[PDB]
Parts: sequence; structure tokens; C-alpha cells
Amino acid sequence: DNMLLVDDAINDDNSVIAINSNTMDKLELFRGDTVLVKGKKRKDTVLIVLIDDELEDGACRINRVVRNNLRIRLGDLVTIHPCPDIKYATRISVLPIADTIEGITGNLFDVFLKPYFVEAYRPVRKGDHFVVRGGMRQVEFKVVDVEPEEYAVVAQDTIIHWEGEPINREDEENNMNEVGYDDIGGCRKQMAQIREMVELPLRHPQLFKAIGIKPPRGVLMYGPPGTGKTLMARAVANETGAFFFLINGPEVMSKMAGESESNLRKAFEEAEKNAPAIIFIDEIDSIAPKRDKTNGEVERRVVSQLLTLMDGMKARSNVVVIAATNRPNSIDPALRRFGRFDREVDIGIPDATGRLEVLRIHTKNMKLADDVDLEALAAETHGYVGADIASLCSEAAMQQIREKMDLIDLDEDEIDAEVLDSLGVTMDNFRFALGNSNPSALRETVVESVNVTWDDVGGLDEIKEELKETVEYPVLHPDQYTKFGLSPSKGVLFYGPPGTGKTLLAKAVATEVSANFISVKGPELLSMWYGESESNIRDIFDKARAAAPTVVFLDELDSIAKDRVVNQLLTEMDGMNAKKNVFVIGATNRPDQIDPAILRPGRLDQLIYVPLPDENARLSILNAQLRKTPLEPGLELTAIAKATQGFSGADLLYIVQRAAKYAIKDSIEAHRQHPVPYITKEHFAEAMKTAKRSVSDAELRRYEAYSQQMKASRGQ
Amino acid sequence: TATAILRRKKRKRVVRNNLRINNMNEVGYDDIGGCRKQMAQIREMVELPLRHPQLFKAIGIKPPRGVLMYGPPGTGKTLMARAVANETGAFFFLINGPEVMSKMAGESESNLRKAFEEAEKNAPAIIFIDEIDSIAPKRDKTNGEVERRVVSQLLTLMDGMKARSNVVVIAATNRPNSIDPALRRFGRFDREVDIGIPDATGRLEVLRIHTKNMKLADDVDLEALAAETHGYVGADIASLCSEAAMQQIREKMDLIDLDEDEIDAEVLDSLGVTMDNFRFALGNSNPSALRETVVESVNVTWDDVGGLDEIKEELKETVEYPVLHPDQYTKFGLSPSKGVLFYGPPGTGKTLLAKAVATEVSANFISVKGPELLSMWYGESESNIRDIFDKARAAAPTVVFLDELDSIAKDRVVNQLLTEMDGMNAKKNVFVIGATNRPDQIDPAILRPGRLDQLIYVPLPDENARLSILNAQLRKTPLEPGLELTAIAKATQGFSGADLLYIVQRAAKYAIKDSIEAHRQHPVPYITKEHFAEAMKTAKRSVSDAELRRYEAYSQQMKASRGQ
Amino acid sequence: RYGPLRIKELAVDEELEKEDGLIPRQKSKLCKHGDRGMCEYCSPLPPWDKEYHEKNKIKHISFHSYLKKLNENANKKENGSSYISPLSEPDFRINKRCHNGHEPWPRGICSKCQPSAITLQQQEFRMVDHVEFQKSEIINEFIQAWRYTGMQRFGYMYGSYSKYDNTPLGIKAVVEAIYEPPQ
Ligand SMILES: Nc1ncnc2c1ncn2[C@@H]1O[C@H](COP(=O)(O)OP(=O)(O)OP(=O)(O)O)[C@@H](O)[C@H]1O
Ligand SMILES: Nc1ncnc2c1ncn2[C@@H]1O[C@H](COP(=O)(O)OP(=O)(O)O)[C@@H](O)[C@H]1O
Ligand SMILES: Nc1ncnc2c1ncn2[C@@H]1O[C@H](COP(=O)(O)OP(=O)(O)O)[C@@H](O)[C@H]1O
Ligand SMILES: Nc1ncnc2c1ncn2[C@@H]1O[C@H](COP(=O)(O)OP(=O)(O)O)[C@@H](O)[C@H]1O
Ligand SMILES: [Zn+2]
Ligand SMILES: [Zn+2]
Repeated sequence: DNMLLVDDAINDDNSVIAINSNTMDKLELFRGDTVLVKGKKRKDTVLIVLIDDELEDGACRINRVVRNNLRIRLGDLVTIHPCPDIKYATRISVLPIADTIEGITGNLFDVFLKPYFVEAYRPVRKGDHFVVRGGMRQVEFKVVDVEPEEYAVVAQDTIIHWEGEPINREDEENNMNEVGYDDIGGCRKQMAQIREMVELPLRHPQLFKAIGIKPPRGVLMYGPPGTGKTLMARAVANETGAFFFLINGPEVMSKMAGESESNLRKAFEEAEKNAPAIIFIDEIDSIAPKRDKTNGEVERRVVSQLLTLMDGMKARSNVVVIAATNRPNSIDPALRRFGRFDREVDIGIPDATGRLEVLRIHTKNMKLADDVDLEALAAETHGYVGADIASLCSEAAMQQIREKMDLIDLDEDEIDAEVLDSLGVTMDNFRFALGNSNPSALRETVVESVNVTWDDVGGLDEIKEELKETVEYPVLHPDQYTKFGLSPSKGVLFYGPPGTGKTLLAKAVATEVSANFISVKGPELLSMWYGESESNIRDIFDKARAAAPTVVFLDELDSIAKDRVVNQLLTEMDGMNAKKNVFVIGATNRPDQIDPAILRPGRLDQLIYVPLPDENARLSILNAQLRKTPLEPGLELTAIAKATQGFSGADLLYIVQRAAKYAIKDSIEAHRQHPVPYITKEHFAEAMKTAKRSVSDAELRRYEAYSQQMKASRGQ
Repeated sequence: TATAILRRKKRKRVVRNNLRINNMNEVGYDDIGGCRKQMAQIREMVELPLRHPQLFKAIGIKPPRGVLMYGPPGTGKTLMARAVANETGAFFFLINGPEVMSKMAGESESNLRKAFEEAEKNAPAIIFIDEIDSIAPKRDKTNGEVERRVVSQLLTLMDGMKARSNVVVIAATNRPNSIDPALRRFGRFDREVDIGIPDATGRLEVLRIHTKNMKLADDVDLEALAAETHGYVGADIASLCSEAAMQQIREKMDLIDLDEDEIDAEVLDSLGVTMDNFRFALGNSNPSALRETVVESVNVTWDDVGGLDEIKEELKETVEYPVLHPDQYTKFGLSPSKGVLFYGPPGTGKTLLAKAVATEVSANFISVKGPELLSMWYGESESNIRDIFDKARAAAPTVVFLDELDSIAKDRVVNQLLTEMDGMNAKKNVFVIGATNRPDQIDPAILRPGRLDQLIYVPLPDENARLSILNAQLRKTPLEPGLELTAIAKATQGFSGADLLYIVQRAAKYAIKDSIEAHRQHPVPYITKEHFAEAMKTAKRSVSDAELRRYEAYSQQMKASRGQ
Repeated sequence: RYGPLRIKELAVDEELEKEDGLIPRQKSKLCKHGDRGMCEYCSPLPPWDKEYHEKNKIKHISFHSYLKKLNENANKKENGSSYISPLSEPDFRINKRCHNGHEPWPRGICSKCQPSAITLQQQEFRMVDHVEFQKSEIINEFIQAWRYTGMQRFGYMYGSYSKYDNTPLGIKAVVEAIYEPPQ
């Protein structure tokens, strides 16, 4: 109906929009009528309607300036509404753009704007852009202020105040706030959570009045630093169009004694007095740290003031508080109960698709060369949070500049435009930047996503069936468990010789139910045991809960199951709600060494033996690990697999790696002498000659004895 | 006459609205449920001194003034305080803890001074110092000079208050031990009230109170939700209802166009919460009270446990008679026993025996799992043994179940427990029941007279007991018609209760597997005997012969040492 | 209001707010650096510098300079907040409408609508700096009234404000005539 299609207007007028006759009839509009046009990001403008039959029905023509102001592109949809109550601008105060006025002599206003508005009656709104073509020059301007507000018609008698200093252009670009969802990718789930928890309470209050509930107020986003928490909050606030009131932590805590509390009070009062509002308390951990941290009075008064303000806003006011912290345990525990930040959101490192989307978003203004395979970079970059990807792009650009520095004279302050034209990033620059990049997200426990299916694991059909019936059914068919009153199994414990691929089974199980996968290796467990780590078991399980359905994975658990840490783990496992879709998968190589308490019912009770791969499994592993390697045509791996009886997956990977090493050595030698694009069978034969099993026969016999003991324990 | 006060709006269509039949304060007693006893105590301690002061003039005594409520956060302490204050209709001065602590240095004492002075001038008055722990933490917790000035000012004001003036001071704090010890003496917060998590009926009352405005779909089973929610505090129930409504609106959002500020009236009027929404909200929700020791009632009788008739009679003689008939004990002058120690193979149902004993005497039940004991031993748990017994005293009568004593009694914690148990009032009904699978390893000092001296052996379930357990566990599950379990019970000689639970769970697992397979193919609503056979093929004993021999030898030695 | 409030005041305040008042300083003998670049002693002196005043025998800081100090101390540009207004006059009247659940003040008062203790302390900004009489006759005649009669007098004084260079961003009230009410 009113969703007129956007088109490039032939005319350059800043207050004219051409529409088809059919649409004009549909909306009862007419030529010369002033209407309010709304596009995207809630941007609005006032345009004079003109009939033009060339346009197809339902299409409207607008110029470049109006499209830029509305932040919409050609082919978009704009909603047109009547604007009959627009008054004539009593006084319009406008200043030009500095760059556009360089080299202009005489009075700019008389030269350019004086004929533009006289006998024009152009409706102007604050924050708009209008361009005037005078003589041989074209100058853009800004509608700084309009009286009456917020918009009005510039009549002949309207007084135009052009006095003032030039306005720099860089402000609009380098301050690119009002960023929409189009600048964020790879975090659709958390974005949807924040949207459903913020927009609906504000954009459609009547819903909760009809249902009759008090919508939740607090929201607590947390995750690794540099994952774009601030960007997400800013985007949501801008999309909602509410009275965003960013509050920083360091900014508040740097004030004189007796002033930070006043700033907090004034901020909350301002947000309340202009409802709706979205208070965003960035880096709340600096304002309200953990109790065992700083005990000073100045560090206590601020926390008490924040608690009082939080408890004081519980009313009809439409105020939403969003806080961002690195970890859930860093915040004072008093701020995570009812009436406070009771809803949590967890941000996790993106997957390959997320990294590709981030690369596309950042690398849209770069002068990229043709040889760009962004998919390749996304595949090769693992664990890179958004900040790491931005740094990678910057480093690649800098490397390109360095390479092209040969034709650059540092002493000369002038650079030929031709040289700047030749500038262009290449895949080599990106690979160099990847070589020099330093990711840091993985150094701490972090929620991630895995996409491994029942094809990277060879054999183990019975174990796969057991895992399916243990995990897949509870998540996908909870109704059946409710029907039969059977509580879902919490977790399972894998045991077997190292290298059998337990992590692969865990990742496959996580993928099948579409559950985020949390990993906790031995070093992290020991560091927590010694109390010199930045994360705690309570923190790990809080993140698992907030990111449900999750799958926690404990590796080489025997190192700690030899215990205060084990006590905390038991307490957390007892605490977790049964209905919550959180599964703890433990792995160890010496099952009898595990503390018996961990094996009691209601805990990691189910015990699963992971055997060594079979001949067919060996062949499958060899094929899987060699998928992206050039093999000699006609080569069959059946003989090699047969010769590798009793070899775990790690052994086969070692064999493949040695064969590739021989091949690359031969290729390097041949090139240096100046060939062998693939790997010949002789390389594999040499690798097998240099093979060695990783498990002694005695340990295998011990594992088999333990398995037989377990089977007899359940055999009758 | 436990209450004697509760038995008989808010001092107040148009007429009914005016008579009350964002600031809708003055919440009356109707807005509270599941805490009848605590509300009765608070009313008895607040109303009578103010509403009817002539009683104490006539009898010639000074009524108590200091009332201190403590319990898990979110149980509704502030709700009760405000309800009582508004119902009494007296000058109500409200002092927040953090709000007072947020003032500049030197301006946090003047507030207390003027508060108490005003309460005196406009008597009668009620002063509710919410979150007193923030303005009076433990002595060692805070050493800042201002933290001592404020506490000393509070103590001086409290001591000076004691006079004919009709002013009552009420304080709240989640942790009973957090408050400074000096605040719990004569002339100060002497009377103490403990808030416990509600029971099934209390949960239903809370659910009805909160879910009285939602456009609930006609297919709602609030009774089922009340039964399912175990350990849910009132705040948790409110969050559950809010999340269920959120889920309903999210499901309905498909027809709603977010672009338009307004929505079609018909859709807005079609909102309704269904049972599945409550199930989803329960799935998402996560209670927090159980992380720490709390007080909760139990309703297990001598029917959910099979056999153990002799042990049941022994427990009856130990616990029930003194509480129900203390007069005869006074006549004979023999004080009742303090504690009991259950020992035996794991999974025999010691916890069920403790809960049944607690229910018989209508006493509240406190539980302390083994991990809690270890955490207290390592000093990384907020609670403490002194706190446990303080809550047990405040909520008397009470049954404190110390489980897994072997972990600590393999000691600082054992010494603290011994001191606390020795200091227990003789006549106050505070029973301690200890559980341990290693009676030999337990520290002998705990077995001396005046302590957990009464040892009781808990044998493995008998054939009839196993049949009763199996019937009890499987009663709420759809089983095949004409299904026999006597054969399974007979075949399960020497199996512990946990083993029977495992067998039935395996049978249910096979049943659900077959049901899901049929659903995929398309059937199996019952648990056919073939499922039982399949499950039994795998399940097996969990107690070794040596363990049973050791337990029998220990019991026989105990019998020999107790008679000739 | 998403930014500075919109309201019209005297011309003196506007012109004062236009300026910056930075007091330039030259290379101190204590500087160790090239000609360009300034370390800590060659930087321009803010108009509210307390040392400069007490060294020049000026006792208060010329309110406009106080406003500059408050704006500098906070209100980062382009981000960090939404312009919390810097100045607010004291108000000690008890809020008759707070209602956390309590009733009006006469019969109920919480800890949120309780006027906290008031700490008197000598002010540091004087709004009007120099009062200036155009002609000594204005006050000479006023005193002449008492001279003739012997009784005391009292009169309002009319005039207008203007800039005052002698003090950083200072104001002077120039009085043109005196009017005597019936007393
Ligand atoms: N009978 C009830 N028991 C417990 N909570 C209830 C009950 N009825 C309603 N509620 C709700 O439970 C929550 C209790 O909040 P309240 O502030 O009283 O808790 P609290 O932890 O005791 O408070 P605080 O320590 O901050 O004073 C509120 O949502 C109240 O509406
Ligand atoms: N979709 C995105 N996800 C994550 N980071 C992003 C995304 N788009 C851009 N970024 C970049 O990641 C960084 C996010 O910073 P952020 O972690 O929010 O800062 P803060 O420490 O204040 O939370 C910025 O450099 C931003 O440009
Ligand atoms: N089906 C499989 N069976 C065994 N190992 C496999 C299989 N598929 C891949 N692998 C390899 O096994 C290795 C397992 O590494 P790791 O997790 O450190 O040991 P484990 O799996 O014994 O815990 C991986 O590096 C992987 O390449
Ligand atoms: N008469 C009974 N004897 C043994 N176990 C029972 C009996 N009745 C019920 N049970 C089961 O015993 C379990 C409780 O185990 P419990 O004996 O408390 O463990 P523990 O011995 O380690 O304290 C419950 O799951 C319940 O189903
Ligand atoms: Zn210098
Ligand atoms: Zn108030």
C-alpha cells in the first residue's frame, strides 16, 4: 500500500518525490502535497509529492541526498503518511559543511541558498541534508535548527541564520553510531534474546498490560572481551529508538570522592524522568567488584548507591538496565537476584559462518584485490573474536602499504593519486597478518560452537547408539520423559586408552542436539586447583546454564580426581536443575583412579568404554585425515590400514604427518635444485617403517580387565 | 493456641474497588501464603504491644521489643514487614541498609539518630531496618572506622530506646550469623524468627496469589505445578510465572508485526497461558535456595518405607513420646535423649526414616549433605555449624540430619559440632540424627552419653520390603494391565533400594525408546513385562559380600556388648 | 533533552560563555623539551586555577569560570553519557510525595525522602564580581538623606550588568540610579 518502492529521482531537488499515478490514487495523495516519508532506522523526512506516470505502480523516485538521509538504498520500501499540520519555519539556523565551502568567496548564503528557498516552500527537518548547485559549485548543508521544531516549511518570510563556524565532515562518519543489525553478524541467537527482552517491553507495552505481568528489568550480558557486547547494546538501543543513556565504569570511578554516587543518582533520575529509557552500564565489574576484592569505603558506597537505585526503580517506569561484564563471578553477588540483573546473556566465539560475516562487514571499504577468498580466511581463522578479525584486517592493510612503500617518498608530503590507485590488499597480506596475529579468547574457558556429525568418527556403532539414546532423546522428546516420569540422565564418563577420539564423540553429541560446547582441559583444572586462575567451577557452570542447552566437557579429570575442587564440582552437579539441558561429559585414562563419589547416581554415573579403532575404522580415519591432501592416483590405503593393527587415531595422524613431511622435503629439494604435487606410496612405506604404537600391551590388558569387571558387575 | 491471633480492607463495582474487595502498597495478609506460623509470630509480637498496650500494664511486665527475621533471600521478609506495618496502621519509619550506607561519611549516623528520634516523638511507631547486615556486619568482616561508628550509634540508640515509649524495632537479614553478636542481647534484637522455604500447599497458595490476573487458559493444573516445584521460593515462583507469560507472548508473536507500534485488538485479546508454557518456564527456571542450608517441612509417613518395623518402633519411642507427652517424662524426671545415629549399607533409606520421624512429631527438617560438611571443613561455605544450630533453635521443634559424618569424622568441625550439641538446651526439642556407612571410622567422642550415642542398624530390604518399595516407585507410571512384580521382587534378593530404582528406570528407558521408535515409524503406552525382563538382564547388586559380612559382624558385636 | 537545554538569558552570559579564558604561559626555565611541545608548566592555565587567584589576591572564582570547570570535569563529547546537567540549585524541602509505601511526611517517612544532614561550607564562586557606581552623587545624595534627618535609610538600586576584565570571566553590576521605597 504505502510501502513505495525506492528509485533514483531524475531531479536533484531535496524536497521533491515523484510517485506513480496509481499509488497517488490509492493513498488519495496529490501533486504538490507535503508528506512524511519514513525509511529505515526510524529516519523520517518531509517531501513534496509530484505525480509522474513513468514510474511503475507502487514505485517512487527520490534523489541521492534523501536516500542518504533516510539511510536506505535503491529498491527499498518507504512508508508515506499525510503531513497536513506542518507550519512555516519561523527561523531556520543552518551552517554549511567545511569541506564543501573551501575556496568560496563572498557571502555563501546569498550566492547559494537565497534563490533556493525563496518561492520554494521546501519543508525542512532537523538533521537533514540539502545540496545547492550554484554557478560552478555544489555545496551540501545541514538543518541544524528549525523553529517551529522539529520541522517546518521554509517560506519567503522565514529568517535563515547562516552565521556560524564551518562544520567538520568527519564527525558524521568517524562517529558512526546509530548502527543497526546490519553491522552485527554471527550472533543471531543472543541478538534475538536481547531484542525479545528489550524491544517488547518498550515498543509494545500493551502486551504485558493485557497479559498482566511486570516485565523483567535487568539484563546482564557477559563473555570474552572484544566480542562486541558494547556494539550489540548500542545497536539494540539505536534500533529501539529509546533514550539511550550509556554509563561507563571507569568514567564513573575516576571522579572525586562523593561525586561518583552523585553521577549515578543523576543518571538514574534522568533515565526515569524521560521514560522510556535504556540505561547501559558498561563494564559494571569496575563499579561493583566481588566482595573479596577492594574493601575500601569508597569502593563500598558506590555499590550501595547502585543497589539502592536498582531497588528504587521497581515501578511503572519503562526503564531497562543492561550491564556488561567479562565473567559472571566478577560482579558482586548481591546484583544477581530477583528485581535486579536476573536475566543473563552469554556471548560466545563465532563459528566459521560468523567469522565470514564479520570479515565481510569489516572488509567492505577496503580496496581489496580480485584474489580474495574470504571463505578461506574464515576457515583458517579459529577462535578469532570480532576484535581479532578487525586487527587482522588492519594489519593486512598495513602490510600492503609496507609492500607498496617502494614508490613512496616519506620526505615529500605529496603523493600521486596514481600510486594511491594501485593500492590493493592481497591474499598474501592476509596470510602475513594471520601469521602475526595474537588471539587471546581461548586462554580462558569460553562457550563455542561445533559442527561435527556422525561421519568423522569411525566405527563405534554401539557406542553411538548408546549416546543417541542417552542424549538425543531427552532434548528432542522431553514430552515422553514427562509422560513416563523418568528424569533425564545428567552426564556420562568416557574411559579408554588415549587417542581413541573421545573429544570427537563429545563434539558429535553436542552437534546432534545443537548445543553449545564448553571445553575444560587439564591445565585449566590444575590452575583452578592452585587458585591462580581467573575462572572458577561456579563460573563455568553459570555460563553453561546461561548458554543452555550446553555440553560441558572435562578432560583428563583424573589429575584432579586423585579435594576442594572435586567438592565444588560435586556441589555444582547437585545444584543444577534436572530439566535444564546441561550435560557433563568427563574423560579420563585411569578410571579406577577417579574418586568414587563422582560415580554415584545423580552424577557422572554412566561409564562408557572407548575401544581402539578397528581395521575399517583405521581406513576411515586415514581417508578422513587425507581429504584435503593430494594423493597419488590409484593409491589404496587398505594395505596401510591392515599393517597398522592396534594403532590409535593419534598414531595414524603421526604417520600421515611424517609422510607429508617427506613429500614436502622432496619437493623443496627438487625446487631448490631447479614436480611431486602428491605423495607417493614410498613416503607412506617409510612413515610406516618409522611407526610406533602409543599403548603398551599391559595397559590394553588392564583396560580390558577393567571392562570385564564392569560387565560382570552388571551381568546375571 | 499456637496462633490464637490469626482467627477472626487494609483500613479502607466502584464501592468494592474503593473498599479493596504501580504503588498499590499496603499489601494485606491475603497477599502472603505458606508462612502462617511466622506471620502469626510477627503479628503477636507487633500488634499486641501497640494495639492493646493495657494488657501488659494489667499483668505488670515490659513487652519485648527486638524482633529479628532471617531466612533465605527472596522468601518475602520485606513483604511480611510491610504487610504488618500497613495493617497495624502506625507511624512506619523505613530504614534501608544500603541506602543509609550510601551516604557520605558522617551523614550515615545522623540519619539513624533522626529516625529513632522521630519514631519516639510520633509514637506509637514501627521501625523496619531492612538489610541490617549492611549497616552492622560481623565484627571481623569490617574494620573501617565508619563501620564501627555506625554500629556503635545503632547500639546506643537501641539501648536508649528501651522505655515506656511504644516503639518496636524490626530487622531483617538473610544470614543469622552475619549480624554483629552484640546486637542479639537483652534489650536488643532478642526475639528471632526463621523463614523457611514453603511446602506444597504454601507453593500452591503463592501460585494462586501471583496467578490471579493472568489470562490463564482453562487447561491449567496449578496443583501439578505446585507438586513439581520443590525448593522453589516465592520469588522463584514469581519469576516462573513471568517467564511462562513471556513464553506465551513469544509464541503468539508470529501474528504480531513489530513494525507497527500498535497491534490488532483481537490478537491482543487472544492472549492465554497454557500448561506447556508453565512446563517450559519450569525448564528454564533455576532455584537458588537449596545452595545453602534452609528449613523445609516434610510429609512422609510410615507408608513410603517398607519393613523396618522394629526400627520404626525404636524411633517412635526415642522421639515421639517426649514431644507428644512430656508430662509423663517430667513426672518420672527422666530427660529425653538428644540424638540418634543410623548406620548400615548405603541406599537403605536412612533419609526417608529421618523425614518420617520429623513428620511424626510435626517438626521442621534441616539437612546437611556430605559436600556441605566438606565445604565447611575447608572454610569456603557461607554457612557454619553455629548457624545451623541457631536456625534449628529458632525453628524448634526441628530435626537436624547430619549425613556423611565419615567425611569429617574420619578435627575442627567435629569439635565445633560437639560443642554446639553439648550447649543445646536440654528441654528444647532439637533432635540430631546422624548417618554414616562407616561406624567404625566415626570419632568415638561423638558416641559418648549426651551425644549421638543411640546407634541403630539399618538392614537391607527384605523380600516384602522390596516388593513394597517397587510398588511405591512404580505407582505413578503407566504399567501393563495384569502385571506381576512378586517374581521380580523374589529374584532381587540382596538388592538395595537404589538397585530397584535403577531397574525401574531402565524399564522406563526401554519403554520410552520403544515409544519414540513407534512415533518415528508412525503404540506402547504401558511398560510391558518384556521391558522388565530386558532391564533385569542388566541390573545387578551394588553391595559386595564382604560389605554385608562386615556390617553383620559389627551389628552382632554391638548386640553382644549390650547384653550377656 | 538529548543535549544542552534551550533557554534565553542575558547577553553578558552568552558572550562570556563564548570565550574560553585560557591564560597563556611562556617557556618556564624548568622545561626540558624543544620549542614545540609542552610538558606540564608551559600549558595554558585554566581560568579557574586556584593558585593564580590566591596569588593575584582574588578570593572567588568568577562563576562563569566555575561553569567552565564543571563542564570540563565531565560531559565527554560524542559519547559517554547523554548530558547530565552540571548545575543544580540546593533544595531542602522534604518531598511530600515519595511513597515507597509510606504516607506523606506528617505521618510517615522512609529513608529515601528524609532530608540528609546539611554541611555548610564557605562558597567559592561569586556570581557578580564588581559593583560599580557611575557617579558618586548617587550614593552621596543617599547619605545626604541621613545627614539631614539623622535616621537610617534603605533603597533599591537600578542598573545593568557587563563584563569585567580584571577577573577571569568576571562580571560587574553598573548601578545608574537609586530608588527609595516608602519606609
Ligand atoms: N508468600 C510469599 N512468600 C514469598 N515471596 C512472596 C510471597 N508472596 C509474594 N511473594 C513475592 O516474592 C518476592 C519477595 O520479595 P522481597 O523483597 O519481600 O524479598 P526478600 O528477599 O525478603 O527482600 P529483602 O531482603 O530485599 O528485603 C516478591 O516478588 C513478592 O511479590
Ligand atoms: N559483529 C561483531 N561481533 C563482534 N565484534 C564486532 C562485530 N562487528 C564489529 N566488531 C568489533 O569488535 C569490537 C567489539 O568491541 P567490544 O568488545 O564491544 O568492546 P567493549 O570492551 O567495550 O565491550 C570492536 O572493535 C568492533 O568494531
Ligand atoms: N574416529 C577416530 N578415532 C580416533 N581418533 C580420531 C578419529 N578421528 C579423528 N581422530 C584423531 O584423534 C585425535 C584425538 O586427540 P585427543 O582428543 O587429544 O585424544 P583423545 O581423543 O584420546 O582424547 C584428534 O587429533 C583427531 O585428529
Ligand atoms: N524402604 C526403603 N528402603 C530402602 N530404600 C528406599 C525405601 N523406600 C524408598 N527407598 C529409596 O531410597 C532412596 C533414598 O536413598 P538413601 O537411603 O537416602 O541413600 P543413603 O543411604 O545414601 O542416604 C530413594 O530414591 C527411594 O526411592
Ligand atoms: Zn615545558
Ligand atoms: Zn519516602
